Amino acid sequence: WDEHDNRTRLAERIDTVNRWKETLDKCLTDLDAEIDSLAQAKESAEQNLQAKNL
Amino acid sequence: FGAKLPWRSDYVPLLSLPQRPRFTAQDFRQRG
Repeated sequence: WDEHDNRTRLAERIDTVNRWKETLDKCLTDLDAEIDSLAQAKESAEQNLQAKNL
Repeated sequence: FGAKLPWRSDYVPLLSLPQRPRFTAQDFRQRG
């Protein structure tokens, strides 16, 4: 009896941990997207700056 | 094929592409 109880507890623990894992996965990919976007914005502002000369 | 994939192991180091499906929170419409 007690053996099987401990087994089920280990199961639920692994479950919650992987829940955290997936959530953080999506967050990090979204951060990747945002960093790309800000890169493009930086360049665009920079070209306008350079066109401010003539 | 098109069949059940577990969208779980999903950290490609740099997928800054028209890819990385499901949730992205990218922008929908862009400059023009």
